[PDB]
Amino acid sequence: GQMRLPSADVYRFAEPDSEENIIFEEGIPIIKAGTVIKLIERLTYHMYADPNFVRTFLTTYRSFCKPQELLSLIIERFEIPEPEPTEADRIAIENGDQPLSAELKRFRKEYIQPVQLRVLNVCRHWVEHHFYDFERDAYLLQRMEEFIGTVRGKAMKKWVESITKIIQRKKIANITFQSSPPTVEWHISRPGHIETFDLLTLHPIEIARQLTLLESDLYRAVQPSELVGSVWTKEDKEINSPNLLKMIRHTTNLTLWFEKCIVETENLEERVAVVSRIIEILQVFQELNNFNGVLEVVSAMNSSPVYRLDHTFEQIPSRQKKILEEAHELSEDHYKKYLAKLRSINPPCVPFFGIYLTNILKTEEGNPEVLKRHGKELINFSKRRKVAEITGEIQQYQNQPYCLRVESDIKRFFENLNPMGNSMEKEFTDYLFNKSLEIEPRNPKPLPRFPKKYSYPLKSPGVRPSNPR
Amino acid sequence: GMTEYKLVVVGAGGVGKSALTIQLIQNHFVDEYDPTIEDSYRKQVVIDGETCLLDILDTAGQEEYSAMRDQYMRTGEGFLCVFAINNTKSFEDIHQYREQIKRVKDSDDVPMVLVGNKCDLAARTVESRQAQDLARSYGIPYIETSAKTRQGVEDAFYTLVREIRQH
Amino acid sequence: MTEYKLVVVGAGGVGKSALTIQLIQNHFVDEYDPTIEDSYRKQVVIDGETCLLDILDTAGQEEASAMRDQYMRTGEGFLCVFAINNTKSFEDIHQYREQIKRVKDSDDVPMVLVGNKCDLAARTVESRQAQDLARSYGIPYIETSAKTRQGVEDAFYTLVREIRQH
Ligand SMILES: Cc1ccc2c(C[C@H](N)C(=O)NC3CCN(Cc4c[nH]c5ccc(Cl)cc45)CC3)c[nH]c2c1
Ligand SMILES: Nc1nc2c(ncn2[C@@H]2O[C@H](COP(=O)(O)OP(=O)(O)NP(=O)(O)O)[C@@H](O)[C@H]2O)c(=O)[nH]1
Ligand SMILES: [Mg+2]
Ligand code: NA
Repeated sequence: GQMRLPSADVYRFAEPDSEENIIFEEGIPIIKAGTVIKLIERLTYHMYADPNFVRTFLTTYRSFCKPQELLSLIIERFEIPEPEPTEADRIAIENGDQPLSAELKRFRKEYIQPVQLRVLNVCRHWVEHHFYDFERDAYLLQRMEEFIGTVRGKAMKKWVESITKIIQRKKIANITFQSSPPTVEWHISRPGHIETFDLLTLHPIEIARQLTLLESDLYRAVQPSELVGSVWTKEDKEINSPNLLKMIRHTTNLTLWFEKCIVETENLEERVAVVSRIIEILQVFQELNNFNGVLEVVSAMNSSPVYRLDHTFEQIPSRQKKILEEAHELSEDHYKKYLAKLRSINPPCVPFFGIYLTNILKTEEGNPEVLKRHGKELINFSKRRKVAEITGEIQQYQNQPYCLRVESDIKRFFENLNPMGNSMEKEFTDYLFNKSLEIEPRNPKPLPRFPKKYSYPLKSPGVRPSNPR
Repeated sequence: GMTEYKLVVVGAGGVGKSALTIQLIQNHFVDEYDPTIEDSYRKQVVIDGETCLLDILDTAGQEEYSAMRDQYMRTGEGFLCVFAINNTKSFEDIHQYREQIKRVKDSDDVPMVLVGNKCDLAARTVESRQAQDLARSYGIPYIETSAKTRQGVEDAFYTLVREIRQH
Repeated sequence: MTEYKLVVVGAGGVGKSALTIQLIQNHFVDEYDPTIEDSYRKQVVIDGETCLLDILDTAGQEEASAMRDQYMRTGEGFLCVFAINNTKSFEDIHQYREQIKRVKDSDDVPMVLVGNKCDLAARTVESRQAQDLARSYGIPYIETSAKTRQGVEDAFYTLVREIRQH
């Protein structure tokens, strides 16, 4: 038979499942909705582990339970009463013999120890992967240290001592590869000559590599705390989503820099060389699976100032037209081909973050926080699972590092790029459009000629890498 | 066969803009949504007795990717310019969205509707007369919508399709 | 994209977590933090086919020994890990092999025998002895180092191939 449980009057987590407290989706069960007590019971269930559920819950729970209350509830879950001696035990004791305690031993082995260990696993994941709760609430951290540091008894001892050390390490807080990275490539600008660095003087291969390292680092720094609750759209977004916003602002700045490089090159022949060079950078982005970089270029080519430069794009070689067209087609039909390509490539990659943001926001806005059933309000957990499926996908692509060497000077050049200067956005984008009208006027105005601005060779070194001994 | 209309929703972030398309496309009578599902943004409708397909682009949440707006806007034949009736700044942003649409489409006469969205019970700060006057100065319709009751949602999209049809 | 459920099992301290984190993050963990249960995902192209690995990293400490049926039911394939400088961990392999066979009620479960910590000079389990055991199970034997990455991809991706052909 099943183990008997403590009375639900002394231990709240022994109440029977009913549709008034938990609803399952239609081989472990999947929870659609439940009370917080039932969610925590299943989070730490005696019959099975659910590591996905632990991540989902710890990522999303603040939309229905405060951190202080979560800690109180899992401490309550941990403190399980042991059953009293059975009739057979009583009779042994009355005869001066040692009882067999079969039911007590089974309940310890099959209920208490698994539930308690799974509570500790929640604590461990909470500290390791969601430590911001404790950074933001020092008293919460004190309570967790006190709880862990006072767990008695030898069955939990290895994990209690470990979690204590992990907490202390987190309070005061290296990559190996299957090969060597390729050699850094140089073109007109030579190492150390940062004053000459520019779109056409750096090697296009190395531009794409160093931007990919920068954009990968920016992608990898975004934590789920910046996403859940749609906080990057709200009034406190600079406080709650700083790494996400830094990543987006880099993308925007590079797109505008590409546009500015194009329209400030007034000579037609030189501007063709600029656009051709940016398409070569796009080709290397594609080879590196840097989809953020691919779309940075595509967005620049489709901007109002650049898109209308028919005389420029007429001279672009047919093969480069095809590269740009294929990249543009990634975004068509609501990113259909992009989504398929991302799911087929071999990482490392840099995803485009914008699709994730729209899907998290619409999932939050389009589903209710609670489901009403039999007069009760149940937490709508399916909605939180959908959000955590998106944050889980994001995290999966954050794991794999690029095997490329940093060039500190080129990295600094792109970190300090500031195409808008001190200008506001409208003033700057109006400037770019007015430059576009100057260099290729609207028909029927004649096309003017403009003097060259570059004193160095415009011929590209190409984007196939070289390898000396 | 039937005509497909490519509609684009534009407007300030953080003030409930996404509720418009969600409430339209939704199972009208079950409050649920998975935006990741292939064609959670396509809907076959009958407008003035003529069946058509709406393809709605709503990039809500991507507002900080400001240099992508041109690319997204160029996909559209008609535009819903959305502000929140309790956020004056989102209303003041409308002029620049409209100017940007005209530039991207290279036309002074782009089908569009002005939508005032009631996203919560916070106090209204943009009166309907202010928004009607702005819409009239542009020569476009004005529709008010509720983000909670679905009121006005069909009217906003169907009015835009009629603007496209009568362009 | 085909999804594969991999489970890493073996005695405490043999390097199951270090092997998994080296595969996932290209990083070697120096600390010994005993696992309760952890799970990881990895998209990777193997033999020209993209798939999604779900990797369950399990508890080796004996205090968790009564909680294994639940993860053995879900796993498709198992990395059975011992450390080549720990003879007791090698003797513990057969207990994991037998439990997996019982729970899945099958003599034909995809498995790979993994001898970890092969970067260390002071070996106590000879390759021949582990290879003999692997042959008796009908499975390959791969020596690994979570520290240097030697053998790590080979071990996990060999297990994927055995699930794929199962
Ligand atoms: C890559 C390409 C493809 C086709 C062409 C053509 C022929 C084509 N039937 C055409 O008349 N395209 C008109 C609009 C597009 N514009 C080029 C362009 C500017 N920014 C972009 C962003 C993304 C894409 Cl995909 C294209 C562009 C040229 C004029 C001439 N040049 C081409 C270059
Ligand atoms: N030299 C060397 N040390 C290793 C290797 N793999 C793991 N270790 C070390 O061995 C210790 C235990 O590693 P760990 O991965 O935690 O083992 P585990 O099998 O996951 N333990 P548990 O079953 O308790 O979760 C750590 O100190 C780790 O750095 C290896 O290949 N070489
Ligand atoms: Mg471990
Ligand atoms: Na206001």
